[PDB]
Amino acid sequence: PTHLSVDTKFKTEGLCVDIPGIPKDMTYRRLISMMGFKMNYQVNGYPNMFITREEAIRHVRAWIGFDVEGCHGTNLPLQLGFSTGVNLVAVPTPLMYKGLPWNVVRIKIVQMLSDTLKNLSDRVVFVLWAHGFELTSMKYFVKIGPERTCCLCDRRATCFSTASDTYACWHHSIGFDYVYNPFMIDVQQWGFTGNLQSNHDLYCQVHGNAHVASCDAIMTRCLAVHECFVKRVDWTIEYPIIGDELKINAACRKVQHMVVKAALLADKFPVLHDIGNPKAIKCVPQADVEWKFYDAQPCSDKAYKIEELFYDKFTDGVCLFWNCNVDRYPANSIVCRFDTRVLSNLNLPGCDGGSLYVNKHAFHTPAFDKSAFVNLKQLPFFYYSDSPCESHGIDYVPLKSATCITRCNLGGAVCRHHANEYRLYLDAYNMMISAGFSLWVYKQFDTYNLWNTFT
Ligand SMILES: Cc1ccsc1C(=O)O
Ligand SMILES: Cc1ccsc1C(=O)O
Ligand SMILES: [Zn+2]
Ligand SMILES: [Zn+2]
Ligand SMILES: [Zn+2]
Repeated sequence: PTHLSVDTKFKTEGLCVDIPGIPKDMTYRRLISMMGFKMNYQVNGYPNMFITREEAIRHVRAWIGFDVEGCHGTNLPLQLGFSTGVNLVAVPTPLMYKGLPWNVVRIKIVQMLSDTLKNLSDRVVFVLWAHGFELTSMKYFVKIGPERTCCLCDRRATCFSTASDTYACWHHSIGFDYVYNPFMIDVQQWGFTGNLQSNHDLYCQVHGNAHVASCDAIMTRCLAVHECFVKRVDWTIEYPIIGDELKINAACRKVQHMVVKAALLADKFPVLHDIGNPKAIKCVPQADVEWKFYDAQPCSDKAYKIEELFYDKFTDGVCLFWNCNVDRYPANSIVCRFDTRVLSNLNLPGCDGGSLYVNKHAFHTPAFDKSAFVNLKQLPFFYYSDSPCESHGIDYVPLKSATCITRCNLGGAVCRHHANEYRLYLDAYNMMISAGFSLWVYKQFDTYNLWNTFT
């Protein structure tokens, strides 16, 4: 129960149009052999090219939808489509490229996967909705063997060069022509009734079938993301650090304490309705306010209807919606909403305009909808501190800022402690906003109300 067994049966019904006469009884072992690969009982870390649905989830940062549409079978040319939007045409002699022989097409393939995956994964997983031509064309750009390391580093090998006879990871594969030891998963194996467009369109309106190979590769990875993260949710799976994860989360916790602390001092609300995560703590532990919690897990499909969340006196005080994505927020709210459109290593394309935000855990977030914040306004940057002006020791330059709400800045000149803490909070703030998060507050929020908290 560790890897997908080669002796597992492979349903070949979806392959019998490109491959007429294919035996109904087939195993992964006979399929791989039929594809043109000799897996000579190698106990060297590569037991099967194909992988389980569970292993594919653990390696979602590696998912690349792959589809091959035979333009005219080694007699006819092939359109090679990928979920990166790329379409390469191979000749046997929405970026649509002209016909070229396999020996140049394979070099282009290694460049695209290396540039796409170098910052997200140690491997590639080809997400397939197999009809025959994609598995048979793999021998033209893929080499398999024992697990290896890069010739320039310690990472596992993902590419191979016939010119130099050496192996490399995604970072050092410049000039490499083969894809070494890739992984793959056929979505049609998961038990679907109907074609890719019928099944995909049941959940996604954002990807259209333009009848190009890349459009199918995109609908495939989309349907695979839906089945594993939108409808099935497993927040037990941990994901490795691949970027600023630790700083982004520490920033979110610092921002949350600051934003909520200031809203309670500015408008002195008597009750705070904490709507969201059931494992949440008071972000402002010393706060005078009556803190009441309401459990709601992160919605991965559609955004929560604010009516189905409330139907008890939510109009009294303020409502804290920290990463709790509702359809239209009440006027009396403090909100942090992840913006799914953000470009980052943590954010992977999602289903129906949503995104798969992978930071320790995979959170498929619904599409960012600007109309959710009609009764709110964008919360502006501000740094508030009521702590004493005590240094306790980096080199200084006098800080001048209107948004340093401190006793020292009220007094006229900001102390070194609040200047250091202001720039540290500005860095945590900018870190969080760039990671894709967006802050919104009730229209009455005015930081001018915080100057009177030191009197
Ligand atoms: C406010 C309240 C009280 C009992 S269930 C509920 C809800 O919001 O679902
Ligand atoms: C392991 C891991 C990955 C992202 S956050 C994190 C942690 O230790 O908090
Ligand atoms: Zn390397
Ligand atoms: Zn889609
Ligand atoms: Zn000060």
